[PDB]
Amino acid sequence: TYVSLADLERAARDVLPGEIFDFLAGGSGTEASLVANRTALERVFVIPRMLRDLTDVTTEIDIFGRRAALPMAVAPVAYQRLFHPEGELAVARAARDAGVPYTICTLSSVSLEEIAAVGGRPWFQLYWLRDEKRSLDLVRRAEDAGCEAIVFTVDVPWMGRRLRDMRNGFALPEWVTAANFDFAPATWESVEAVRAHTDLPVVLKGILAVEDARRAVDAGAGGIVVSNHGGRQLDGAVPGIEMLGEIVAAVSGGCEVLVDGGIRSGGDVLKATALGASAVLVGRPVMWALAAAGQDGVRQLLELLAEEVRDAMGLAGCESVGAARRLNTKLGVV
Amino acid sequence: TYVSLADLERAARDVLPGEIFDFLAGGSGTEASLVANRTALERVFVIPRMLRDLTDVTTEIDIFGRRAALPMAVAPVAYQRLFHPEGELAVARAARDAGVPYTICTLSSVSLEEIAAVGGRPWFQLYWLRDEKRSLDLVRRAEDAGCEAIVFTVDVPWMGRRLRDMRNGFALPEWVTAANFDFAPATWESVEAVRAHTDLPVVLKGILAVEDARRAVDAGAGGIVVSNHGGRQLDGAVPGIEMLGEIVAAVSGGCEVLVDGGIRSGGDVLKATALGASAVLVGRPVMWALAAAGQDGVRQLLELLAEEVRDAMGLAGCESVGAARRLNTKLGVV
Amino acid sequence: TYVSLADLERAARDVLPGEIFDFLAGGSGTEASLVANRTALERVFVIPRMLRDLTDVTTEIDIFGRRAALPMAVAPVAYQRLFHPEGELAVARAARDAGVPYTICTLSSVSLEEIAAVGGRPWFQLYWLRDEKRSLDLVRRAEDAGCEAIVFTVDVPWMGRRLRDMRNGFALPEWVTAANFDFAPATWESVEAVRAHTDLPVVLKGILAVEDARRAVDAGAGGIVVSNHGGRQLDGAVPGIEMLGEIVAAVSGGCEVLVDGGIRSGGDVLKATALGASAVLVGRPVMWALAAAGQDGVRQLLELLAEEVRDAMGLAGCESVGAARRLNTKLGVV
Amino acid sequence: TYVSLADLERAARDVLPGEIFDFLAGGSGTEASLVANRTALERVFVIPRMLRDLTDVTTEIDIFGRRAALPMAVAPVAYQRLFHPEGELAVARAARDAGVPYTICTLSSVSLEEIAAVGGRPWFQLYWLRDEKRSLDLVRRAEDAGCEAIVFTVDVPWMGRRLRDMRNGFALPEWVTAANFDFAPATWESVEAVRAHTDLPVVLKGILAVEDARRAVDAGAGGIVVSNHGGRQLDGAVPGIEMLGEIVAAVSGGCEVLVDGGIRSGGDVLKATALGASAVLVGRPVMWALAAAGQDGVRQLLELLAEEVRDAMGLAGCESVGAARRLNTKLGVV
Ligand SMILES: Cc1cc2nc3c(=O)[nH]c(=O)nc-3n(C[C@H](O)[C@H](O)[C@H](O)COP(=O)(O)O)c2cc1C
Ligand SMILES: Cc1cc2nc3c(=O)[nH]c(=O)nc-3n(C[C@H](O)[C@H](O)[C@H](O)COP(=O)(O)O)c2cc1C
Ligand SMILES: Cc1cc2nc3c(=O)[nH]c(=O)nc-3n(C[C@H](O)[C@H](O)[C@H](O)COP(=O)(O)O)c2cc1C
Ligand SMILES: Cc1cc2nc3c(=O)[nH]c(=O)nc-3n(C[C@H](O)[C@H](O)[C@H](O)COP(=O)(O)O)c2cc1C
Ligand SMILES: C[C@H](C(=O)O)c1ccccc1
Ligand SMILES: C[C@H](C(=O)O)c1ccccc1
Ligand SMILES: C[C@H](C(=O)O)c1ccccc1
Ligand SMILES: C[C@H](C(=O)O)c1ccccc1
Ligand SMILES: [Mg+2]
Ligand SMILES: [Mg+2]
Ligand SMILES: [Mg+2]
Ligand SMILES: [Mg+2]
Repeated sequence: TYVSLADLERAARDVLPGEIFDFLAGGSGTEASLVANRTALERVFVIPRMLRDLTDVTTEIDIFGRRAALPMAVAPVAYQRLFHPEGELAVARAARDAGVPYTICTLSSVSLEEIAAVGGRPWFQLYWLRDEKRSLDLVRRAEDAGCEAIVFTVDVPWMGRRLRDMRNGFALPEWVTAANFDFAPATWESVEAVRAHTDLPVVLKGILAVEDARRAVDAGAGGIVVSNHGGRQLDGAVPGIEMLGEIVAAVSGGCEVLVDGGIRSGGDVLKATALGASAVLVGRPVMWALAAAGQDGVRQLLELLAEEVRDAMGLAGCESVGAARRLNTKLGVV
Repeated sequence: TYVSLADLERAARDVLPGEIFDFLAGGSGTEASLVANRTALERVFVIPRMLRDLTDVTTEIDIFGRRAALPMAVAPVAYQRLFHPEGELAVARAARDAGVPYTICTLSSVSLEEIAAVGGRPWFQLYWLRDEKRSLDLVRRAEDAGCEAIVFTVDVPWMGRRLRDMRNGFALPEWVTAANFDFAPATWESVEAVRAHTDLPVVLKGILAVEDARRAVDAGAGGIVVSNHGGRQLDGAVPGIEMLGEIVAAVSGGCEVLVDGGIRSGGDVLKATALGASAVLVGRPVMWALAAAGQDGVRQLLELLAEEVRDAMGLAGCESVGAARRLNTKLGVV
Repeated sequence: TYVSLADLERAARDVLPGEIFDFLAGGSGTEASLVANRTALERVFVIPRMLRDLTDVTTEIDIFGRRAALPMAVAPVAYQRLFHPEGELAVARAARDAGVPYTICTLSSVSLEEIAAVGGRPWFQLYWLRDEKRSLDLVRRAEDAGCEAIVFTVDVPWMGRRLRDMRNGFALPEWVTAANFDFAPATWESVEAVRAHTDLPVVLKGILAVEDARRAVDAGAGGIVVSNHGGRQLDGAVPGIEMLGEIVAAVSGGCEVLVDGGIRSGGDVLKATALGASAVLVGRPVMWALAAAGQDGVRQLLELLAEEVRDAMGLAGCESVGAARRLNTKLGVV
Repeated sequence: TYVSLADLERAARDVLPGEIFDFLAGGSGTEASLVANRTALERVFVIPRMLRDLTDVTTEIDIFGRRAALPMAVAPVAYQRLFHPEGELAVARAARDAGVPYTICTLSSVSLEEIAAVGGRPWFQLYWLRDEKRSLDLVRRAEDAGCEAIVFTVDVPWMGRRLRDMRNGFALPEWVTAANFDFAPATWESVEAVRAHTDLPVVLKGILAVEDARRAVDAGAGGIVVSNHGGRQLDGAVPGIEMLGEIVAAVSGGCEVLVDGGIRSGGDVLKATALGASAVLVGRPVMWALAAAGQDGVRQLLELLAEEVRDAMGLAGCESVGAARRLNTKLGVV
């Protein structure tokens, strides 16, 4: 049994090789943005409401055309066989069973068709390739396999400088491969090429500037993920949670606005919701659970997060996620 | 002899079983709100006035129809026999002798009639039950026994997740029982049912949102306690002391506004008063004193707090608690 | 040789009995205000000016009718024989030689007439007595002995609770006495009685509220000291340096505005000046120097402070203390 | 190989005598301004832009009539033979090869003519001398030798009090000399004398007040360096990075605005650019690299900084330094 997400990190620390734990845990540069993701959530305080009807509290939301059990999805994390032999299949099975969308990576270590066959609500994360034709063929594969959204990651014109990995001389084990294969910087023209090629909602992941959020809506995006890529891309990039409220106001309901970076509890989900998020992504904790106990581990994590979200919502007087979005917050110190 | 409230915590640490000290000390989740109650008071600085007449300094107030010796009451704390064999009777006797109201708990480990028989100024704290009829019968019992106010706790639709207790596998000893017995979420309709059933002032404990404070006045409450339940309910709830000034302005004298969470000295009482509170509740320190030295311990604590309140008021140029409410404050760093 | 004021504290730590070092170093309550005096100065940053004429840099000021060599005076500190056998005479001699005013205490351990006979620029600090007649006789003694200002301390209706002393069971050694003798709370009426009884400037020490500073000017004060008494009176009182700018604006040249609390370098003097102070008082460091090396120690301290003030002023482009008062500041973090 | 600038500091720590490492590392007084230079950069977060064309990312700028490879120059640091036997020649060679301007010091330990003969883009830093005639002859020498700008340091009417050096009794080794020789405070009249005597751009280094920046433009300066001299002059002077935005707005393109103090990575260069700087100076890290590995060390440092600047710019969506100046920032906590 685990009673917090912190329980699982210690467990994953135990089991994983040091270099692999560092690949997972690390950020770019001095890890300023990595730390700031946590600092930013810790400074947010919720103003709960009392004495409201809680006879039918529900944590469900509708997003991109389908119901989800929680306002949460599993973030795209590449090469999950690094953490457990069943890799993406273990995580996708647990996500399916929990009613949580699972984001299949361009750099998955099991093919996207195999992961989609698990069922559930798969999304597909796109990295822009070489040339437009192969990029669009990846999108077409994902759509043909039943993925329900295209999560276009737009904050990686190239990879950030992860000093832990450089110092470790970390490289992919020979037994881990990019299973979708036998890359180039994305632009707004790339976004349009994707939008024109699919009927699925296109979700732009890695948006931080208010003007980019507006332009995303103008570009026909169905959603954005306000994100600094877990502090792994620009070191010194603002945390998404610090831009979220401004961005939600600027898009004024024109697309779904998700956030990620440092979500470590149901209370953190509540904070993100109160700042205006439609839903959150969760990355590293899902991999901790995967490393610690495979599919059963991820199941326990999602069960824990589900109870924490329900608990936080009720304690704050919210019978629905919509009500949680109307909560006010106060920024504190430390 | 003790010279601060911190003296008593160390003493209680000595004597109590670890699990019981943790039950008392702990908060929910990561204990962010528990810590923030203290941080919030430590950031408040008072601007004292000089050269005022202090020939008749008095710490007395009138509240809910009776005089109190200090602008303070003992907070409701369940199951006080956990901390000393005389439990609630020891605390209520010391409170009586000090001229301080004592809040009798729904979950008291000595029956409310026995505690009320001690005399003094007993209040009764209500948790909403099963059905309206038994809830109202608890209120009627309290009124029949001479309680002078009903403190309706409204921030517990269910109990927060106290991780210390879960990790300890903490459970009530067989020798501790809910002596008032041989629960359901409260709503505004529950508040109205109570108000219609008693002539006693109804005080809503656990209010943090400004709109809930206004609605409390509209609902006929005689008071509110601005409170995040000592950081034991929603982890990430704002401290009451951070909402107090706004709330006092919004109710504009329509009801008494009390505050609790982290009050650990007479200087802290002065800060709360200067921010607009009518009075404070004090929880954990009263239990420290109870654990350390029973009734005599609680007596010493209340004597110490009485001298600290008188000292702080005079040093700040206040001959009355009303004058202290007109003090200005400045928010500092750390 | 000493290169900072911190050098001297370590030296005084060496030589003094622990209880006496604690009497000197300590504050009231939790020492929040003691620490905040330092925090507040450390958050202030100066915006220096460049390329100004520094051919005749002078640190001199005129205050209360006489020239002083620095914008600084020795703060009133009672019972200086606690720290060195020559007590007040050693400090007053060093102050005289440095061209710095020395404040003789009501509770001096050498008689005020003996200390005044040293020469220099003595001020006299008044604590209000028993009855108006003896208070005024103390003032008359001081004036007859050649004191040039009456520093009326107004923040001590009674002494703050110094927990170090209580825990130490600290008491005056039999060999230390209040040499001016063989107390009651002051009011504005007391201030008027003093003002009517002397032609010397009356300076009110311990003012923190803006309205009290205004009333001081209205009352005929020649100056005020913006001060929380070194964190020894109300624990939680705002630092004087945090109120100084507001107070200087409110009195708009109607009286001299001095500040004290935590001044530990020439750079700190510059910060106080830039915030608008006429001059500062320095307390504990003078006693460190006295304890460490008697009169010669205090001489070295004042020489060090004089060089640091001159250095800071020049580096900031100020040829006079008046120019330093026109410097701008920026408040930082930590 | 080094992967950050912090790698090099540890290396320099190894090799240098303690007193020399302290001369390099230290600040004046309590080193408040030294620490604040770093704190100030760490509080700045960049808001990156996405999906922009990065097909021709360039870190080049034009400044003072010539192209530079990066928006950076080597800061003036006196007596570089203290750190390596080749001193200034090693650094100037590496700077030349990297396409970075090198600032030759008035107090260089190799003559300015020898360093200029290395080639590249030498600037010359002026300290005002004794009399106008010799000051101007130093300027004339620099111009005759091919220096392209005069960096007039204006924040040293005299040297700050470096307590590390005093405590170390640090003095120039006999084998290190001021090679340009066989000083007086500068004023605006000195600036005019220099401006009238050369056609080179005059750059005023050590400006912090907005009014001084304006006056610099009015005085005919071609640039300013917003700087508190690495925390080595007035202790308590605001960091340049805290004044930079205000200053850039006030001069409104009237001169180049550079900044220095604490630049330790390409991300830090990006922050300075986003706040409006034309370019930065880098001081201590260049000396770390010099101490650690001579010319090759400085080459590796500049290669590392060049890759970090390119990386940060691209991750932030900037194909040019001009685009980086249009980035927005958000100030955070810690
Ligand atoms: C090991 C690792 C691999 C990742 N791989 C991807 C990826 O392939 N595509 C992507 O868009 N984001 C990737 N991310 C970023 C996550 O989707 C997410 O933005 C970040 O992890 C969220 O922060 P959290 O881990 O603090 O919950 C990765 C993150 C980590 C730690
Ligand atoms: C052990 C414990 C038991 C408590 N039981 C109750 C309770 O039965 N009813 C209630 O309204 N509050 C209860 N509280 C909350 C207190 O009334 C109060 O809000 C909180 O303790 C005040 O903070 P303080 O302990 O920092 O002074 C309890 C608190 C503690 C620590
Ligand atoms: C040991 C001690 C004795 C003091 N005695 C007096 C006193 O008799 N009268 C008075 O007005 N202030 C007294 N003060 C307060 C000082 O005048 C001054 O306000 C405070 O020390 C200034 O702060 P600093 O010590 O940080 O420089 C005393 C302070 C100390 C530490
Ligand atoms: C050892 C040392 C010597 C310096 N010598 C000079 C100098 O001769 N002239 C000058 O204008 N600045 C001098 N400086 C200041 C630097 O030019 C620069 O303002 C500061 O070092 C920049 O901060 P950084 O070292 O944090 O990068 C010196 C700094 C150091 C550390
Ligand atoms: C996004 C993910 C990451 O590590 O942040 C990644 C790993 C390797 C290659 C591309 C992306
Ligand atoms: C409020 C109090 C508490 O522990 O906070 C409590 C304990 C047991 C059951 C209900 C409430
Ligand atoms: C003001 C000074 C003090 O200790 O702060 C004092 C000591 C004894 C009695 C009165 C005042
Ligand atoms: C500026 C530089 C310094 O150390 O900051 C310096 C050293 C010796 C003499 C003058 C200047
Ligand atoms: Mg997250
Ligand atoms: Mg309390
Ligand atoms: Mg002082
Ligand atoms: Mg720098």
